[PDB]
Amino acid sequence: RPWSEFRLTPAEAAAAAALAARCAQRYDETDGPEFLLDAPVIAHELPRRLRTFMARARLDAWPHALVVRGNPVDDAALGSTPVHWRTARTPGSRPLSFLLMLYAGLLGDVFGWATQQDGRVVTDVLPIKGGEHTLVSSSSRQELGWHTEDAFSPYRADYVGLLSLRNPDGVATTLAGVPLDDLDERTLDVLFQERFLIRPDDSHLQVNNSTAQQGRVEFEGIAQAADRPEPVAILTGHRAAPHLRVDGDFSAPAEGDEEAAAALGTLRKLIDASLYELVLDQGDVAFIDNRRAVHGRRAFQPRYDGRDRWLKRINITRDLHRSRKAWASRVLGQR
Amino acid sequence: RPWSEFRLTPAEAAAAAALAARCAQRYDETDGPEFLLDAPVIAHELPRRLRTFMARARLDAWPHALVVRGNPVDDAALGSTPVHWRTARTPGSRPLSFLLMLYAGLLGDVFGWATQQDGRVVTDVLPIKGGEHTLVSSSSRQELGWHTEDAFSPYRADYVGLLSLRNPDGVATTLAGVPLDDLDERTLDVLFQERFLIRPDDSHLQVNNSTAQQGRVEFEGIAQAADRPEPVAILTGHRAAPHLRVDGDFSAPAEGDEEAAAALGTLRKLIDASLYELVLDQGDVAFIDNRRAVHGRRAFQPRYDGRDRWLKRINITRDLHRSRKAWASRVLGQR
Ligand SMILES: NC(=[NH2+])NCCC[C@H](N)C(=O)O
Ligand SMILES: NC(=[NH2+])NCCC[C@H](N)C(=O)O
Ligand SMILES: [Fe+2]
Ligand SMILES: [Fe+2]
Repeated sequence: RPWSEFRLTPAEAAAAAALAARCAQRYDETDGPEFLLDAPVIAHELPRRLRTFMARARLDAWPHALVVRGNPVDDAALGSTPVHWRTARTPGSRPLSFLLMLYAGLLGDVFGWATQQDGRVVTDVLPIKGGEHTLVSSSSRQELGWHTEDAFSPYRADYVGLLSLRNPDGVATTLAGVPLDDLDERTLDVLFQERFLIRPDDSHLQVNNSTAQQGRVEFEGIAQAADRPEPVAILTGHRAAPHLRVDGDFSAPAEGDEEAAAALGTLRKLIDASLYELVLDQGDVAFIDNRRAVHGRRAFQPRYDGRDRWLKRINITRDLHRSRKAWASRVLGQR
Repeated sequence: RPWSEFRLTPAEAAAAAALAARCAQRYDETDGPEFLLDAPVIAHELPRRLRTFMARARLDAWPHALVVRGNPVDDAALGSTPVHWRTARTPGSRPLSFLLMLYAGLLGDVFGWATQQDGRVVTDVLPIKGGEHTLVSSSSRQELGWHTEDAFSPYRADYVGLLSLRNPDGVATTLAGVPLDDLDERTLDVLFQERFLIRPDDSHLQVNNSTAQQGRVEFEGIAQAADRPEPVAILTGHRAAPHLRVDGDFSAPAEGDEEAAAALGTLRKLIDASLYELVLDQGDVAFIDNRRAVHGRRAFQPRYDGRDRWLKRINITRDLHRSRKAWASRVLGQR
């Protein structure tokens, strides 16, 4: 498989769950300053075989994601799937939010965005009625097209963490790496040049945040990136193992640059044809390598009956200080 | 103080020492592939108050270094200071090398350079007879001028770790941060521009490595950086908290750029005047923030009697994959 996989034993999974439940008893909130600081050290108490997997697999050269299977979830304890992210911090989902945060702390520094879901660090992926055909993660009937998370931003996550609270119909997450087996050298050369434009996705729009949040100055920086994007490369790093920065629904060539456009159009077709599926069943956790892979989610028919697919999500950076200019409480944004 | 300081209790220090001694009993070498992979997880067993300090202090906005005082060292067990780094992996220093590696694993991914001390990850700082007036860390009578470690390279460490095995005369390490209180806006503007040159320091020269190592192809890349340096900036990141890349003895303006030269000359004088001292006594460990601070070492008169000042040293990155293009066994270099 193109990702690295780990399966908890039932005893390991129970121990991790018990640690998260203890955290939920001892801290008021996952995003509070106290748990943000303490979670990386508390995670040292997770099952050792899991800590070994996370410490080693992050350093491997090849995986598109790190996948951990087998966390127990009881639908009766979890409760119904919220109708909106605003009300999605339910008591039934609270221990599992702490659990995701603990796993994330083994990989890096967690953070959020002032412009996304009210600046929350642990965010929610669930279908919002009336928002089926949008470009944000609360879509359903329209596929979420492949993209680098927050491609517009130099401060985008290194890893995107996902914990599947429920997914009864097995809706697939989509992934693709760099199609290096099919990129000719000239096309590769062009993709490494600063000849492309990449704008903020719709999740950072004020209409996708609560009222009283539309006044955050960080939305100004989002407007600047959408109205005046600066040219950037799509590929960076080692030509034999490039890092990837692209959004299928927001990337464009520089104005009038037809050679850049040809390279991007070629890349689109290669990624479309190599896109593959990862199904996060209930209790599965994935950390997607946001430099090696683009990701999306298949179209699906929402239920709106209380048992819709529901993920918790978290952004992770290897170095919080890389985003110093955007520090707005572990919440990023710029004027 | 401009750095963040932690002092082990005697019991904490004994526990950390016992963990390192166990590591030395169970692994053949500090730089072996096995201990390189295992050390970050073994470090989870270090005293919890120290793990809390390392997890929190790395995320603070201000410190130039993280300093840990109080590791016991017995000069009789340690043995005499080696006459050269080649023979400096003595049994008496072996547990303390494991200890430095364990501490380092709390901060990031350790690595070495094919061109420096035979590609070792744990390296040695000690005075080499006849090499008193050099630009490398085995100098003595000539001050080691302030510099960003491996300023020439985009793959330079985020943190430089130092463990003082002995320092009987209290010779000071030197540090300085960005002199932001005195840089006018125009000078700051220029330092943020790609108008400077920075060449590899003498530690990467073949004459400062063993024979049979002069044939490594990685020395080719060092020659390229010294013969054909590309223009770079000295400051990057947030204008209110810039990251720093400069070498007092190897930085230069771009050819004929007199405004760049004025900015660099101004920066030199401000750093000279703000340089301060940190004395690593026997058993003290420091992790210098190589993005916030330049560092050096005061001139001193070497002894050459077996009790000279002696440090173990290690390079740390927050993200090993940033250097993928230079991956040569956790040892970096390029053709
Ligand atoms: N091509 C796209 N749809 N890009 C935007 C992706 C959606 C965004 N990451 C979200 O969480 O809502
Ligand atoms: N200005 C300088 N002396 N630069 C080079 C510093 C010495 C180098 N870091 C070493 O370990 O030997
Ligand atoms: Fe995404
Ligand atoms: Fe140094």
